[PDB]
Amino acid sequence: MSIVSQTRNKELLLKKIDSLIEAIKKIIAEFDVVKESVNELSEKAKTDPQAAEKLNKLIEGYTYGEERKLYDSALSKIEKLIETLSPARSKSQSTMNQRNRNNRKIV
Amino acid sequence: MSIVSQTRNKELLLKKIDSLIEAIKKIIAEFDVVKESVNELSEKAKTDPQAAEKLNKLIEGYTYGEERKLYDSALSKIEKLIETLSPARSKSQSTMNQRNRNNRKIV
Repeated sequence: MSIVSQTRNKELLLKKIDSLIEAIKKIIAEFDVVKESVNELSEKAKTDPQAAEKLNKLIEGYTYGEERKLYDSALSKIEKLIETLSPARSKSQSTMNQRNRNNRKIV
Repeated sequence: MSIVSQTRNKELLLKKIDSLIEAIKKIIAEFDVVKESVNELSEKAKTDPQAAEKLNKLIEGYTYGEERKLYDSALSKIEKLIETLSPARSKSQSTMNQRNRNNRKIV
């Protein structure tokens, strides 16, 4: 029944990769919209001292966005996988490429 | 309450992003397995004329695995998203960024 194993495995990874690109493509789209939203919002909040403070801390949080940085680092993870799928600039040498340096003789 | 919006959105993409790289990690694993599987299977089929013919067309299909080629090209779409989110290496301007072989000497 190997034939059913192959079909099940194939469909599994198929859907995983299909949705994979879909999700990522959506992320870039959402980010663009959010950035535009805060822009217009700041313009409206500027007409109020209280609102000004609301956006003051909001933009600050965006700057120190550790979570935002995590998303960027997520794309970096994918890069390593790509390099694994396609070495290209392979530095894998079958030798002791440690590059030691002693010197300075004594007695 | 906007706080519920932000929290729901945060967990939504945060979870889908970490799982995203996890799926890709599994993809490369299965790929390696399939490669070894066809190798072992072909050698086992070499001991029988009937199995040899079955594996003859089987390996043929794997070599011309349009599905395998599809998954490969899928990763290429991901690489595009990377350059789309953060070009850096790319430089697109309204000026002629092509440097033809001209003279341009100090005269």
